[PDB]
Amino acid sequence: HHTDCKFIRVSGAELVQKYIGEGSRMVRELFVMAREHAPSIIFMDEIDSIG
Amino acid sequence: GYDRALSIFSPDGHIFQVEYALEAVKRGTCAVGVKGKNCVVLGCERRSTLKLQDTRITPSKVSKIDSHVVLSFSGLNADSRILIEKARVEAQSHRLTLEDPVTVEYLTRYVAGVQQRYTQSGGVRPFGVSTLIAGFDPRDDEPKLYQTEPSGIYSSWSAQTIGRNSKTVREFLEKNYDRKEPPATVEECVKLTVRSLLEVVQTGAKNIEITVVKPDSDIVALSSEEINQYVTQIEQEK
Amino acid sequence: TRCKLKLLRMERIKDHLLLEEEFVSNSEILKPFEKKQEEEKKQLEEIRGNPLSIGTLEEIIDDDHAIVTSPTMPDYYVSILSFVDKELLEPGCSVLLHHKTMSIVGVLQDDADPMVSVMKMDKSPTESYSDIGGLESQIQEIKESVELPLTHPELYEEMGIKPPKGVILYGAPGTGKTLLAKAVANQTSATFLRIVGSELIQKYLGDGPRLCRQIFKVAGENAPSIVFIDEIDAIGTKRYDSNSGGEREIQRTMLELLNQLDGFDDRGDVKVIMATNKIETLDPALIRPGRIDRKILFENPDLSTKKKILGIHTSKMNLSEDVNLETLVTTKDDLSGADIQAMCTEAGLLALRERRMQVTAEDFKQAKERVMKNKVEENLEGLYL
Amino acid sequence: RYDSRTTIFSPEGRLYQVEYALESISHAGTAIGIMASDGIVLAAERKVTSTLLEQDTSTEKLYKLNDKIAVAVAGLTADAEILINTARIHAQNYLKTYNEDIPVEILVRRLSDIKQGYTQHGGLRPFGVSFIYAGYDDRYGYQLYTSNPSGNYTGWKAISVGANTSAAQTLLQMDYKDDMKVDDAIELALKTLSKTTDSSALTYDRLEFATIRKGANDGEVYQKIFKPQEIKDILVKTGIT
Amino acid sequence: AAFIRVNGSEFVHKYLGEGPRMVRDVFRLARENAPSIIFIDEVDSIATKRFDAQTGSDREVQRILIELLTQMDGFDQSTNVKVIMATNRADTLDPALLR
Ligand SMILES: Nc1ncnc2c1ncn2[C@@H]1O[C@H](COP(=O)(O)OP(=O)(O)OP(=O)(O)O)[C@@H](O)[C@H]1O
Ligand SMILES: [Mg+2]
Repeated sequence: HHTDCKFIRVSGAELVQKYIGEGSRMVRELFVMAREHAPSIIFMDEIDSIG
Repeated sequence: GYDRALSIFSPDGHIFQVEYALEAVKRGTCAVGVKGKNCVVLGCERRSTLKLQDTRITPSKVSKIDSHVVLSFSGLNADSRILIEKARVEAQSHRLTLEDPVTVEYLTRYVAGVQQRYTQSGGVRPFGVSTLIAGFDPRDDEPKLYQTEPSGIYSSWSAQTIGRNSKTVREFLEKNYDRKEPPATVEECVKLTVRSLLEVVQTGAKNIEITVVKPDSDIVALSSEEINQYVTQIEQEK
Repeated sequence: TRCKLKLLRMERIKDHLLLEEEFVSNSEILKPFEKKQEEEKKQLEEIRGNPLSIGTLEEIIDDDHAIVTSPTMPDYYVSILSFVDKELLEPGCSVLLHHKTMSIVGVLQDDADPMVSVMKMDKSPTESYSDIGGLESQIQEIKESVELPLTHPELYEEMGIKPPKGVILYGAPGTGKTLLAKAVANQTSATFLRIVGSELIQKYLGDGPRLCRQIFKVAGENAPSIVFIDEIDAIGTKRYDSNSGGEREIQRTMLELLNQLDGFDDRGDVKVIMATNKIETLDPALIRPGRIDRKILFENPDLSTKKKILGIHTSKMNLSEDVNLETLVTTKDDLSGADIQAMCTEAGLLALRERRMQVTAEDFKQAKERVMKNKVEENLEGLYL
Repeated sequence: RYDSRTTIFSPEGRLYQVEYALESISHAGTAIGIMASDGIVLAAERKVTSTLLEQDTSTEKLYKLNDKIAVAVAGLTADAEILINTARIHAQNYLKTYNEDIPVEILVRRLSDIKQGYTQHGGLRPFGVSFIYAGYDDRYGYQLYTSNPSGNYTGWKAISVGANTSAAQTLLQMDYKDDMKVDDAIELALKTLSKTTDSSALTYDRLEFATIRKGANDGEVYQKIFKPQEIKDILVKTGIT
Repeated sequence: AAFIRVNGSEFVHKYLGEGPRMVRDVFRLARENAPSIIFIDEVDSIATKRFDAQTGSDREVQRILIELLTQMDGFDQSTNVKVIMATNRADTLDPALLR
């Protein structure tokens, strides 16, 4: 809120892509979306119990 | 690969448990051996963990097994501790049998022997300790230097280094050393040891420890002051 | 300041005058040819109507017809005829029909996929060649297999034979490998594809090898081209799923590589770089020569080398106030060039607590201790002591 | 992966099982020895407590192994129990054979082998016990050591094991004095134990104490375990209560 | 109070764009005659932990799920009771439908 960034939470999900439909080639896509809505904070939660 | 167990061989023919045993040796303090002609000097890094560590009662990295054979180690400190005691019961026992003190050539076999035995078996892990055994014979006055390794293979070297960045000291040694003329004065040979040990401590003159074996059951541990003078000679010339 | 300005002087004037030129010139281009060009525009316009129904070309039969399958769904038996050729039409291309009678009125389109974005990079590195400084004996090796046979083909016909295909950069982490792929490709100005080998595993089963077909289908059209497969070490024990990526796929993706890089296809004129931190992880047949030729081994930079690497990082910095810079290098032995970039990172972090804007010499000594402590664990000297 | 039995190494020359055994230790309470030339204090903290746990009738984290060497325990108390019996039996074996109360070094070295032995041989579990050995022998005077579960030893001027090892060590070395007093050594142990331990008030009942001294009457060696009330009074003096 | 009602195979897409229209129907209706309760009888088809979306048949369901989330967030601070719903397994649920 202070920096004024969109806190975009990522998690590997299959729900954040309606097109490729997986989080493996949505790493590339993440950068381009976050680039439109910059500055941004990418919160990739490595939960390592999600799946 | 075939590290799931010790007894199973390996397509590659290398028992993995031995190879990893070597890797463990690099954990522990550097030790270097250099033979003269009238001396062997056996020095070791004595790495200080904290300033609360005693020098009153805390073990030295160098242990005399008998009264004219000297031993340093590099490796798992826990493991070394029983290896040194086992070495010693036999060593003394050598006199029980023969009424002769311990010969350095019989001793390297024995230390390699306890180790070989542990590897051969399956219900024990090998020792993660390579040792340098320095000494002279009782009968004779030619300097003798031996090594044991985890594997249960033993060698003789003119000068040899093990533990903590061993490679870098090994190369250093080659360049300095001469096999045509090994140093025939105890002092100059000591000095070669100090120069080696300097490198791995980076800075210390209170963390370099030097021990010397000389013939006829002379073993001495050098004063911390005495080592600093040698460091003084080495810093000035450089 | 006055040195900066000399550079700034040329840059402003020359391009901004060209901008002002191009703006006026949009009009001006039409004026010398307006009766070949508008004549051609007229005849183009007359046959094709409006709209231009885009279909996707399945295939042509070479006799002046083709079978197209539109997205709007109907298939049509078209004619290749007028402002279009048989060489301009190749499967998977998107062709322009005239709506009222499907006659192929041209092709102006080949790519529009989201897929090809992935492979290409819109790159701008902050370190270019000659910030790879030191290890120069072995940068000379990557040159010979990537840069220099592109730059002069002369030398590789003067010696005869083929120019060596590809390379593997491999060794300890921190040894500057990444910066090599990005910087030799700066020199050449060849098309830098980049894909990671943690992105060569897929969360769908048997799509993994389809992706690996895409990398050198892309490479081959945009060639001469430098394909970076970064971290192909992640092929041996790093995989997204097991019942929808599985064991089959991991092996298949490597089989796929073989056919791309020295199979019939052959795919000559793609320089391949593979960075891998362990070459004993890699597949025996992908470290077969004659698809990646010679291997370059890197090691934790040596004592004189780390001078070079310290000067690259502290050129940015405001320098040491008392100077102990030459002794920093000495204390380090058997250490990475990434330790050097984490040390000037760590010096200016201690400085960042104060939120002072200068940096002094003393921060260096502190910062080296701080970051050496982080490296060494409490169970290393637990296990040992 | 390599988190199995003891014969097997990790390809990094780590036996995971010694590494985990270390980590066992910081799931039982803080235990501190501070050496002084006037005596050694051993001080310990209870792992947990309740309001009807009886802990004023007995000790169970301070055991005498003999009449001049005593140990504080941190770690699994089950693993501890067998090793304390083996230590104590040996302590009297030495007594029988030589007519001297066992040297501190011989006793630590024995137990270092034994811990090592359960890792090295067979299928038996390693031990996950840290004992602070505090002794007297007429060779080296006053002596402090501690032994790892790994099966090796180092001599100290101060050491902390048990929970909160890093912090408890830091506060100790910060205010340590080389000659010290026995009285100050007791005070520095409460000062540290307060900040490391997450109990709100530091109560006499969360403390065990023993002191080994030759300066409480010379000619003789006196082992003085503090009773609850002595512990209770010394908190007052230092003004925590 | 008013009681409403669907099942996720009453959100059946057997014509294109059928299925998202159902989501908008039930929720708008609930708000209007509030207090109200929406029951979605089983959601094991909408609540699928993973998705493909590499074919048309997924994407209609995926759009239903996403729209479902959006209207429950709007739904808050109204005198309606928020959606009653039931599931079979415990790992039908997305970390998105449980948040
Ligand atoms: N010889 C050198 N000259 C200049 N900078 C160097 C040099 N070597 C290393 N570096 C610096 O260290 C940084 C970190 O290394 P880099 O990211 O290139 O990794 P790497 O060795 O390929 O590791 P991995 O590929 O296993 O992740 C470089 O980006 C660069 O700044
Ligand atoms: Mg890299």
